[PDB]
Amino acid sequence: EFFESMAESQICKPRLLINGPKGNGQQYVGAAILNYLEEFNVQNLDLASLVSESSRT
Amino acid sequence: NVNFDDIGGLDNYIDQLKEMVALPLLYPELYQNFNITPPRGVLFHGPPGTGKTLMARALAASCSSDERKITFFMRKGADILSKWVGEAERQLRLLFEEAKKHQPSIIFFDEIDGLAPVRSSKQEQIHASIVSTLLALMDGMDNRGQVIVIGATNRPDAVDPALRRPGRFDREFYFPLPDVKARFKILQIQTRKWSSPLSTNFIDKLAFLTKGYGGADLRSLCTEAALISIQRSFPQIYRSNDKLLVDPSKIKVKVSDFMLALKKIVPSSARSTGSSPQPLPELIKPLLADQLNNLKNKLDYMLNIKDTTFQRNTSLLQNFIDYEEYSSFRSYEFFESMAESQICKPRLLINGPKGNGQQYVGAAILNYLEEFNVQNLDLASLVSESSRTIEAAVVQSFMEAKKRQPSVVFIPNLDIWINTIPENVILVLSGLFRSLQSNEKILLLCLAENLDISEVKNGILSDFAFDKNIFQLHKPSKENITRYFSNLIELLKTKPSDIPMKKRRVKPLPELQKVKELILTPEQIKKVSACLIEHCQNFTVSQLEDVHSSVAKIIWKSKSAWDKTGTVDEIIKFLS
Amino acid sequence: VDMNVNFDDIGGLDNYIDQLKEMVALPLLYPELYQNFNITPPRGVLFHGPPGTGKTLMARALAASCSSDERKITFFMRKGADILSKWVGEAERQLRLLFEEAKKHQPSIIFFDEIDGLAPVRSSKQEQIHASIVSTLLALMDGMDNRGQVIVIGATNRPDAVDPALRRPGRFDREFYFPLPDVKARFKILQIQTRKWSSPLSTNFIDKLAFLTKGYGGADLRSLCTEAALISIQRSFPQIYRSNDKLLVDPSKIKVKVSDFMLALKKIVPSSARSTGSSPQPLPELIKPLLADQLNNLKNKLDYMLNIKDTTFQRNTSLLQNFIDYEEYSSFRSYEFFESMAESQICKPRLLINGPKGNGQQYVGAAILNYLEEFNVQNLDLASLVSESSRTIEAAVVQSFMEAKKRQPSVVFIPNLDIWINTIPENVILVLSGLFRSLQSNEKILLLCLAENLDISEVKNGILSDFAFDKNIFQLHKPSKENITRYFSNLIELLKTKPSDIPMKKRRVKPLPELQKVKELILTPEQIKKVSACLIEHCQNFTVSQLEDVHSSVAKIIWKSKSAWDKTGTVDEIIKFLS
Amino acid sequence: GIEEISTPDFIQECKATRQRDLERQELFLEDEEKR
Ligand SMILES: Nc1ncnc2c1ncn2[C@@H]1O[C@H](COP(=O)(O)OP(=O)(O)O)[C@@H](O)[C@H]1O
Ligand SMILES: Nc1ncnc2c1ncn2[C@@H]1O[C@H](COP(=O)(O)OP(=O)(O)O)[C@@H](O)[C@H]1O
Repeated sequence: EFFESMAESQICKPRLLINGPKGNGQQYVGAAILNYLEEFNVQNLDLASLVSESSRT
Repeated sequence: NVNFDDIGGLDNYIDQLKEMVALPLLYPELYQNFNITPPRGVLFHGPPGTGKTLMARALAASCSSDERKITFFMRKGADILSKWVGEAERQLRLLFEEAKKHQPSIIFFDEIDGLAPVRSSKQEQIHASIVSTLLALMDGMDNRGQVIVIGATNRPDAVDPALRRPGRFDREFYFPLPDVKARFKILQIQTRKWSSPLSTNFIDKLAFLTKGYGGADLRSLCTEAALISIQRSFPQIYRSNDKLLVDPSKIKVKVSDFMLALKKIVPSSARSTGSSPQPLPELIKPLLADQLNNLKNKLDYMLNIKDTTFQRNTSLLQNFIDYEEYSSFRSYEFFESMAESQICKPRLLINGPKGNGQQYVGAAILNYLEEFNVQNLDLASLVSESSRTIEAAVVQSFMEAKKRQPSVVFIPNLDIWINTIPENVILVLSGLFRSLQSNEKILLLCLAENLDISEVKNGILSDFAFDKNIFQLHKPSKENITRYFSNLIELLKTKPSDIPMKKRRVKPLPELQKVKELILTPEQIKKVSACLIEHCQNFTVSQLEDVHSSVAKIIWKSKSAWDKTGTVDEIIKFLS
Repeated sequence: VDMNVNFDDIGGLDNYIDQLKEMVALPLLYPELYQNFNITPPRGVLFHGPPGTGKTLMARALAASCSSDERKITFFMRKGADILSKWVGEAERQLRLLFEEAKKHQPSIIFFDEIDGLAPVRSSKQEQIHASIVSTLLALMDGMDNRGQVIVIGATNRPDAVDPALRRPGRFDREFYFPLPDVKARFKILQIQTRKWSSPLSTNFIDKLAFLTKGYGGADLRSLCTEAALISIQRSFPQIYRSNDKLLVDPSKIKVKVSDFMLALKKIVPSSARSTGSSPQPLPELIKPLLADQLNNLKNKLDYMLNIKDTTFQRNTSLLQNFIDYEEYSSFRSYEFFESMAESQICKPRLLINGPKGNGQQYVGAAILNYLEEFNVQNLDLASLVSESSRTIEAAVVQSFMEAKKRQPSVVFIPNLDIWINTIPENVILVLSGLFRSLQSNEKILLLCLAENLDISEVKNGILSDFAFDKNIFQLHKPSKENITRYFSNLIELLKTKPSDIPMKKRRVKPLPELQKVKELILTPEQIKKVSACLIEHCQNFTVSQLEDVHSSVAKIIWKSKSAWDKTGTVDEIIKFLS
Repeated sequence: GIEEISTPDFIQECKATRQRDLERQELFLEDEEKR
């Protein structure tokens, strides 16, 4: 109960914002990161995935 | 089969379901004497995996299946409706004639919200016909026979309100996610047919660890822990392609297998949105216990949780077993008029700065109020279902809070909820709370981050009576930060012989038969604690957890070192 | 499901029993009177009302009560659209065979329970599978050939879901509204359900139960009596709930007491509480000192507004008993003139109750709706408008007003008018005002609006000016000194009680028998006067909500020390709280 | 035609008497072997 709680305390609020000038290779950086985190479960929240299904808002 | 001793908790419902299945058949002269009929139809409702189908199967195959056999028909609501235009009504009629000819019978409609939903959408007219034939078929007040209709659902407002009336489903039973005693009973039921049964202190710690679990999740936990014990005690039977390496039972499911099953099994209360009701975690507890208890004291004052000596609601059959009875008229209605006169208007607004652990305080308060009917008016709880409007969902949640009378209308993140929820349904909720009587036990619990009081006395929440009932979560004190930063020190002072690392075995796995002191002065510990408290000056819980995580990474990175001077120097270098 | 239930089993529907005898039994006995005028008897009634009112009971009692002679009446019964299958064929063919077998056994009653699923309204899509059933039903009910003595009864919750071609003479010429029963009919239902019992209840206890069960239907009263009997079985013989073998009990000394009904009233939620509007109920016994001085005035105002206590015309509870007990006595100048001058007393019934914020309006509205017992309450509050997610606001307001236009003694009820005129859209108030000005004067649709701190400038030259709230504004003033004195006198009567009077339950000294299987209270009267003076002086110019706050805060202190005999500490804590 | 004769109410009645007549033919074969 001590070591599992100090091992799970190493993630606090995992956030990241990559911000550069217009056209500075963001569409490649995002794909390379999502390939690097291939063990995760990626939930895309872009516009092409939300407005695709017409039943759900 | 399943009998009543396979059900953990739910003893009130076991005693209340025996007066409409068992006792009508067993004692037919004590029900004919009063010219009464058993209620004949129950709506089970609750989270998935709580024991509704188990209760129906126990009620079928437990109440005297010896000469007066009770048959059991299990149907799903999505099974009855088909792709045609007349199949569902005829199939319902066939099921009810088949249950009428086998006269003591129990029909069980699992997930009846699919068969008979609420009338707010869905044209092409067939669901009105299915609902009408269902309403006309389960007439329990014209002696159709001895059919008992049991309908299971997640929340009872997803069922058509015409079915929640006398004659149809009379009684509604809430099947909750089990508390610590019921989880103890469930884990004792699941670990009773084992060969090496667990102790009492084992099942107590398993019941304390399994927060937010149901019955099915505890069953999968026990099954997966047993599978890990077979996978660990005799691991040679997997990779070896040979024949039976037969092995006796020296297997014992210890702590290190349940601790892996706990992280391999996800609960069904980790799928519902909002704050899952659970106590404060063991890390943040010294930051938030002292302000939680005051809230509990406030909730013990305005709700009468401790001095509920007139409302001790258990199975009242047990009250008639263990107590006895007692002008004689006045002592009922006068003291029941002054006993319900203690609840006046239960309101509470927990309001602190941003990131001050409100998502933990809400879950801890909802864990304190387990015997209440929590109705969550969270954003993701209303905008998820597309079958209802925000208006109708808020009104139906309030009405389910009004029917089941000890209830909590819980609005997490009120500062967002007054911006992304329109003013129409806020004024609707205001008018619904204003039409309540004062002696009604509907607590309005709202938790807000950095809300202005001008919205509380002059704004849109001015007609909710949050005038004296505002509790202020403040940032934790220095004596609380000093105790919160006292597991990093006890991780700085553990020598690497106690850190449970992995070391390879020098000898291979056998096969069966073929039939120092760590260098850390107390001045360094004192200087680490002093700089770690001096950095966290007037901080919130989120910033304290950020500092705790960023120091724990530095400590756990150098976890095999025996001289902690570099780790202490890196800790002071980060906090500067 | 066609038992021996007759007409003495139904209570409070004595007017429709006469008409059902008029159209089922009396043509069989007397065919010479019906053939004297060349009239066919009316055949086919649509029963409609709230659920749990007695429609199926009336159908079964009509089938069994008129067949007590040797003139048998077969009772064909159909559940609501159980007759249609996955193919196109049997839905019309089974109705054909049903009407043919009803033609064969000539005195017959076909009972369509839940006919709103069998004959629905013609929608935009999915036309075929119900219109092909409505067509054969309409052509079989009032076809060219004589149907015979087949009395068609339908039953529904709402009649608008049935097709309008069915609601027509020859098929459904009579439409019977079964109302949620009043206090005399609830008395009679409670007397009927507790009739077979071995130890019967008293008359005044059934009267007090009839007053306590406001909002209950007939099915709710049956469920109440059933749960009272079950709690009596649990109280007398608990040990049958623990054994799995049939123990030997005796069906005596199991008499139902008052304490079983008082728990059954808590276990039973009626169909009034399942609705989303304001449930009509009397003033609770705590706040009845605070409000019943100024509720009674409202009653007097309503007695001058709706002519409740002046009922000489339109007293039609039962026309046949009216023809039995009373006696008849130019033609226009003795009937039509006096009917016009009796109907011309209701001019435009409106009432706006307007008090300060928290002055007990949620109690006054429910008490007025309890007083208007013979009226049809249509709640135009926000929750009932937005609860049906398929409807719009405008359609719900128009539907509620059109439901109030029929069953003409009706009340359109808008609680929280200050919220209503701020959160309903502005065109809906104009729709409702146009519906109210397109009424005749002599129509008894009362507009009852309750508001909290509403400005008179909004009803003078605002958005409520087109409702004629001119003289009909009643002001709920704050409660005076004597009402607060009586309220806190009941609180003091709680304080000066003994711990032997406070009901604590028991711990039984002996277990239940197994069954054969087959000090002095020290409280000076000066301290009572000090506590009463402090409660009076603290609650100066308070509303009902602040008075209930002080009452709850002092009742908690009193129920803290409910066992202590030295009541000086609780008096000191009470005086310390009000400072 | 037999798609019209085979209707699910008669089908469930015929499965009831089908298990009855399965049991009947079993008892009758053992009866004609024992007698
Ligand atoms: N209260 C309980 N006590 C003991 N076992 C339970 C309980 N609730 C669930 N279970 C376990 O979960 C299973 C029942 O799941 P199910 O009845 O389908 O849940 P639901 O009806 O909520 O979908 C059973 O196999 C049983 O072992
Ligand atoms: N007016 C009444 N008088 C006497 N009993 C009634 C009355 N209304 C209802 N009941 C009781 O309620 C039970 C159920 O009524 P029900 O037929 O379900 O009405 P509905 O079909 O309108 O819901 C009946 O068995 C009857 O005993």
